[PDB]
Amino acid sequence: IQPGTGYNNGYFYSYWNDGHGGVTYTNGPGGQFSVNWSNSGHFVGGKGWQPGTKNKVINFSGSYNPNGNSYLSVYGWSRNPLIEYYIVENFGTYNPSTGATKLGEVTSDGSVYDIYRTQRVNQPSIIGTATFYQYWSVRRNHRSSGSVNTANHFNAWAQQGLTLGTMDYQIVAVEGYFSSGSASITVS
Ligand SMILES: O[C@@H]1[C@@H](O)[C@H](O[C@@H]2CO[C@@H](O[C@@H]3CO[C@@H](O)[C@H](O)[C@H]3O)[C@H](O)[C@H]2O)OC[C@H]1O
Repeated sequence: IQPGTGYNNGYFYSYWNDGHGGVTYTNGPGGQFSVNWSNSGHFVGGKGWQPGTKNKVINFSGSYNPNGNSYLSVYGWSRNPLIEYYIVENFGTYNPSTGATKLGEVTSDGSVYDIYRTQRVNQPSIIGTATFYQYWSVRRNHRSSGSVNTANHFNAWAQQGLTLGTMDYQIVAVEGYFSSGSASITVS
């Protein structure tokens, strides 16, 4: 399937890419999706909710085997203000917080997370080309299955001045940046 959003087997999904090639996104039954990629471009895909909420407890399980630059995250957006956010549970060779401004720490679901804010300028977004902040929680202890109590992150962020607008979609996402890998993830 081509990039798009919609509902599949009861779950919202979003699949986006930069058009390069080298990535196959597949919707499985229930909350399952797979991503297989090799010599990809930049892409983000996964399943979840539209809209997300600020208290959702998100469960994910399966396999995540990146070869290079990739993230596995609870991923979503707010509007008014436009914010792209991540709770990064695992990643490949590149830490997305590299060179980023650290805004605190939070402990949640069995690990410490480091909190960051970054800036995107004239980049793709859920409202088209836009300039926006990104908020990050990066898990210290990598894992490919677990539960994320999102409120712990949103609250810690807010305490540190990283506040959100109205919630748009909220998914468990596999993101890749010009790399290879595989993932098979079930969301609930
Ligand atoms: O049809 C439009 C969609 O194409 C559009 O999709 C979003 C475009 O921006 C994506 O965000 C990037 C994902 O990768 C990150 O590293 C970057 O920081 C982001 O720029 C987002 O994932 C897509 O959902 O949404 C609007 C539609 O009109």
